[PDB]
Amino acid sequence: VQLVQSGPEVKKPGTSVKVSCKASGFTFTTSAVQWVRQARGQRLEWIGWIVVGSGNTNYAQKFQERVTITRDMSTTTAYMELSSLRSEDTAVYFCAAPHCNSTSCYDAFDIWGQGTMVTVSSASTKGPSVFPLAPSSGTAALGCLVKDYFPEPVTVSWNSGALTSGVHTFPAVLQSSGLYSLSSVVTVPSSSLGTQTYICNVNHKPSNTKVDKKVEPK
Amino acid sequence: ASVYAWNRKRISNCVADYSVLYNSASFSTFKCYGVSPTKLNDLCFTNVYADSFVIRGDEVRQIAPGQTGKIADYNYKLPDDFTGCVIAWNSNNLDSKVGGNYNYLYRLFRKSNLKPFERDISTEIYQAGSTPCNGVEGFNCYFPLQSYGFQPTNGVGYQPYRVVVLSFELLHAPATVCGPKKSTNLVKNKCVNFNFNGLTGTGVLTESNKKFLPFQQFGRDIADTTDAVRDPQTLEILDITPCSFGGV
Amino acid sequence: NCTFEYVSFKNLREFVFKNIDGYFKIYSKHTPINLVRDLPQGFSALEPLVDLPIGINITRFQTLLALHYYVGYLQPRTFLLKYNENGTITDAVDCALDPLSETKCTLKSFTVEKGIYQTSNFRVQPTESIVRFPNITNLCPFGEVFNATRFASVYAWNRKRISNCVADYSVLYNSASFSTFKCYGVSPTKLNDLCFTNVYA
Amino acid sequence: DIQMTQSPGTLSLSPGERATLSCRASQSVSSSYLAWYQQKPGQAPRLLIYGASSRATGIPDRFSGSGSGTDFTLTISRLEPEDFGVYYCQQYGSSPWTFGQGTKVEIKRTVAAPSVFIFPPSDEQLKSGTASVVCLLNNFYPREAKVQWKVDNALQSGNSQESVTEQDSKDSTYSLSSTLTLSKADYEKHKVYACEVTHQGLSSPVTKSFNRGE
Ligand SMILES: *[C@@H]1O[C@H](CO[C@@H]2O[C@@H](C)[C@@H](O)[C@@H](O)[C@@H]2O)[C@@H](O[C@@H]2O[C@H](CO)[C@@H](O)[C@H](O)[C@H]2NC(C)=O)[C@H](O)[C@H]1NC(C)=O
Ligand SMILES: *[C@@H]1O[C@H](CO)[C@@H](O[C@@H]2O[C@H](CO)[C@@H](O)[C@H](O)[C@H]2NC(C)=O)[C@H](O)[C@H]1NC(C)=O
Ligand SMILES: *[C@@H]1O[C@H](CO)[C@@H](O)[C@H](O)[C@H]1NC(C)=O
Ligand SMILES: *[C@@H]1O[C@H](CO)[C@@H](O)[C@H](O)[C@H]1NC(C)=O
Ligand SMILES: *[C@@H]1O[C@H](CO)[C@@H](O)[C@H](O)[C@H]1NC(C)=O
Repeated sequence: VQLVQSGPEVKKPGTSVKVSCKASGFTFTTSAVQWVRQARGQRLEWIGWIVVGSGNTNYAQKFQERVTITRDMSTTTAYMELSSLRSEDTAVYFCAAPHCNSTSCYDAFDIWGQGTMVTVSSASTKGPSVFPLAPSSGTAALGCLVKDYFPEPVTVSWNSGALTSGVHTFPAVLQSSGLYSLSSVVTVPSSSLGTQTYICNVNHKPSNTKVDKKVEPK
Repeated sequence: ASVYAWNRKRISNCVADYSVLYNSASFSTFKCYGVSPTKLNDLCFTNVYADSFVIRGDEVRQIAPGQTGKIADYNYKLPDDFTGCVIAWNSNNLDSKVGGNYNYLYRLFRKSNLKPFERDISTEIYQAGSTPCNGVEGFNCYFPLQSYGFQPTNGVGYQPYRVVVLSFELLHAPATVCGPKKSTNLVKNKCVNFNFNGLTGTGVLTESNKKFLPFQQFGRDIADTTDAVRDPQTLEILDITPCSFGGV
Repeated sequence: NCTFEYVSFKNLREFVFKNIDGYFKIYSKHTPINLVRDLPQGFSALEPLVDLPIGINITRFQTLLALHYYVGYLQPRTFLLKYNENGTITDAVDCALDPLSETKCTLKSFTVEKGIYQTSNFRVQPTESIVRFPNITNLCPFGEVFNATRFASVYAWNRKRISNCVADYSVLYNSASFSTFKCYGVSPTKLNDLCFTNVYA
Repeated sequence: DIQMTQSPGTLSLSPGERATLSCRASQSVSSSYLAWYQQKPGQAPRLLIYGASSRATGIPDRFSGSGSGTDFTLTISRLEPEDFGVYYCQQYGSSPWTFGQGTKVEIKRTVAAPSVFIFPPSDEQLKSGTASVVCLLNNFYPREAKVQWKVDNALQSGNSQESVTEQDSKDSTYSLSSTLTLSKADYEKHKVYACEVTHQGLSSPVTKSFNRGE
């Protein structure tokens, strides 16, 4: 009993996005599908629901103007069209449905989709600049600064995954320039600074950027 | 009428020529079961019931014995031993409206399948969950009927189609709805080739003392062959004795 | 919302009400009797009178009394009916009433001669069904096989192996997108029950 | 609309304790139309409780639910490490089916002071005409922490941004990263760059600085 959603979306402001949500396992024809959005680090925002059999829709006040929920029982898939996109719409969208057999349904939304991230701003695709945060001259701290990239996210690893202990990769912040900044740090003993090379591996899939930057103790 | 409220029109004391209907390209579908559509003006029909409703083209395949689907299961069920005809034609120019028609509905939910020739027009809110609906729609509480929304621009698979299902009870009781075939005089005590209400044979028709009941039309022998008939014009019982025979 | 309208102790009035394929069939027989205590014993055949094509789901009923009777239930029984020289039913045997009735039905007679007769076969019925399938509910690649972006030429026809996945050929048979759906050796309807070992597309 | 409020904002509890979460509705709602869901960061919501008092399929029996009308309670008898996430309550009786703001159940701990480290902007970034000074607060509890930037003893405001990680799964501490962003000109106009950290575990604000060049 599965619920699969669309892939990541990156659209310009003023456009439209159509998120898909396909059901499996249960009988789609007699269930209902709700849509919920969640901005990065925010709560859950109910958008609306639809009855699969009838197609009747109910939307929230804040989404009555730019969201339209539809369904297609032939391809057992429900869709959500979001017109006139803006930066406020950059969020992760989930679809939920009760699983049902040929005659009865579940009494809640127990099946959920994996989520579809939609990014939307005046920003352009750009690879990240990785700068080293050198440790000061018993334990020392060093790291990498993944600055000025778009869109989210980037992934950072240490020693190609070998170094994990003491690693803190912070969540990125959205600068007023429209680009993101992220810091990833690691604490190591002061003795190992001269006999252990530290290399951060920053990968940004939306820009196909792979930067391996070595941090040096000055 | 809507398919969930399919209309039934009995017929009586009339004669019809289904050859101008079989020869008509207007009817997109003309399929008969248990009786050939060609040989129809012979057998003087007995019972007749003309059901009528409207569906969409994709559902026309459901109007057949032993079929499943929204219409067959929840709207109109035909028995496996159905003996009759199914006629359907495209009614896009009449029953389709720009923007969608709201007059033709179909039952969308039902807890059990319909029995053959069952008609359900109840508008009770279908309870899909365990919580009982109290007449108000909501989660697991949906309206049972849905509109087709027929439009002239729809695909021919989604265009409206008017379906008429004629059901019969051929040669099993006195026949009322007959066909357009002229009768002849009846000759008694002579070998004749007889045809009584579509039942054919060869034999001598003689007088009898068998008191048939008002509802009984034919008699049968041990071998299940026809023994006697009631003359459809004069309510007398005549025995049918095969034209006297014997070995030579 | 009427769909049909029709207008036409000393007396025993028996009726039978049954629903066959949506047709409500009413049979009855009226006869003089002289008995108050209980139903008179005897045999009398009921002629048909009414057949209403109502199509109504009937599950309960009630009687109507005039203010200033016996109710039984029908079963799908087999009966042997004796037709006399006048075409009147004079007796009947309920083939499931008792072993003697079973014998009478077996030999199509009302008089069973002394002896031993083989009349039926006792078979223990089932009590529950057992449905077994390998527990592996995985989606098939039907989506990328039917809705693929580009197909191959007929001379270079492509073959896709399908395994380790449950599939529902009912959403394909119910699709008007397919201009042709014809199956050989297996009915297209009864497809969901079948369990297959090698599928090629 | 019906407003759903959840409490507490942060539930700091030790693994093995009994957790208790509250859900308040702005008006009386049917008990048969309230649900509880669990969502972990980067994951989809997972249904825990429905009908206010009906455990879902696969949910352990340590999760329980009670309440009626406007107030409802989610009780975890013994808190397990796999239960530390975000919890939501949703009413689905009257449209719109509004959600709560969420409740984070974190692993509690003893007060731990942050280890403070300062990082000057790299020469490679300085070649781009922009300087970024980073201040790291390592392994502290509780999450609440205050960072102030001082450039030649001048307190900065409106030119810095902060970021806090989720509570660590091993030592139950948080980490904070504050970035001061200046132009190359403004970076070269001053010499001493320092970040002052105020936290519950520190008896007094700790200041970490560096001299531009040295
Ligand atoms: C369809 O399911 C209902 C209810 O089953 C529940 O909900 C399902 C979605 C699934 O999660 C099941 O595990 C749940 O138990 C069935 O209705 C039940 O039928 C049994 C039969 O005796 C009865 O004892 C229960 O009380 C019924 N419960 C409810 C809520 O109605 C129904 O039988 C199923 N039908 C088919 C065709 O599978
Ligand atoms: C006619 O009505 C009866 C009474 O409701 C229906 O029988 C019920 O069917 C449901 C499932 O659809 C069962 O859960 C009930 O237990 C049944 N009740 C009884 C008393 O049998 C019957 O299904 C209806 N006929 C049709 C064709 O649906
Ligand atoms: C009669 O049927 C119509 C639909 O065909 C329905 O709208 C109406 O309410 C029905 N009348 C009653 C008394 O149920
Ligand atoms: C058949 O009807 C005739 C008519 O009078 C009657 O004499 C005869 O007895 C009847 N036969 C039987 C078996 O009742
Ligand atoms: C293919 O996808 C389209 C939409 O992208 C859908 O309309 C169509 O029905 C699909 N066909 C099949 C066979 O899945």
